[PDB]
Amino acid sequence: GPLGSLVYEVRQKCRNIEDICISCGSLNVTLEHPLFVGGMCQNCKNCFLECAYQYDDDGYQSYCTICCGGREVLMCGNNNCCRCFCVECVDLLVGPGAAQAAIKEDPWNCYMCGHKGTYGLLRRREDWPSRLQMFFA
Amino acid sequence: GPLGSLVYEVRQKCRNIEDICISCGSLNVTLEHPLFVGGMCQNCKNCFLECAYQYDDDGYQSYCTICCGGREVLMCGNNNCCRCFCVECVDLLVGPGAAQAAIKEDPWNCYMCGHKGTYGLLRRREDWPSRLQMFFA
Amino acid sequence: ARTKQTAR
Ligand SMILES: [Zn+2]
Ligand SMILES: [Zn+2]
Ligand SMILES: [Zn+2]
Ligand SMILES: [Zn+2]
Ligand SMILES: [Zn+2]
Ligand SMILES: [Zn+2]
Repeated sequence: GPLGSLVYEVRQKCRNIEDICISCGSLNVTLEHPLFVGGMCQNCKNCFLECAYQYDDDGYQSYCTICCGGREVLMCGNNNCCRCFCVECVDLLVGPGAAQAAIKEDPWNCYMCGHKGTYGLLRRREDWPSRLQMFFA
Repeated sequence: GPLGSLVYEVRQKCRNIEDICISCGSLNVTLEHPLFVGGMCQNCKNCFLECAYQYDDDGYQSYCTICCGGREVLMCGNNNCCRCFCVECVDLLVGPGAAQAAIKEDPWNCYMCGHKGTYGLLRRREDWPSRLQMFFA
Repeated sequence: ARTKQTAR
């Protein structure tokens, strides 16, 4: 849909990922996504605010970090994080099949936890902890 | 996502069913479920469009009509229908025990075929057929 | 209603 279309243009270098919202694909970018390079709309900021650090009874976060939803999810294997990333976002934003490869490794350090910081189009902001404190106004 | 506790809130009348994705529990509702009253996220739409009318070797739809997934499902006995509803969606959206009530019901017309149109929180859209064809293009 | 398990 909307997101999937714009992400293709980013791949074709016809769009800057900063100009799209990476949670819903709206072109109505209000702000810079706090964790990853890319835009965000105000609707997704609200979701992100409501969704943050909610937990399920298994001990991981209820919602995917990127889309505030998620069907199948990857779960981060360290106690300071416990973030989830769904299969669709991983396939969309790292690239097709990256999710399948990630399920094939123990333990799984997530995109906020890995030391690399760049995984396909998924780009961790170097100053994310600070942007994150500001984000929670 | 955490559908169970969201539906709990819908039932308490302190959240609107149309503001959650009834397919996965996502809060990032950008559209409407084409069959039932309730929201839908883009991930779930991409899955529906993908597993659209896939069939198992028993002659029935592979996936649940509501969530496009499911482990154990109920099957409709209405010829031109062949739809499936998983016990998890039924117990959550219709209500605890409704699945076993429906399994005991012999035969069984599914919520897409019934005359009634409303079954607990599961409400069929009057204009589902228009919405459905529109969903697929 | 008859039941089945799916192919997860
Ligand atoms: Zn957005
Ligand atoms: Zn996601
Ligand atoms: Zn992590
Ligand atoms: Zn959904
Ligand atoms: Zn279901
Ligand atoms: Zn039916």
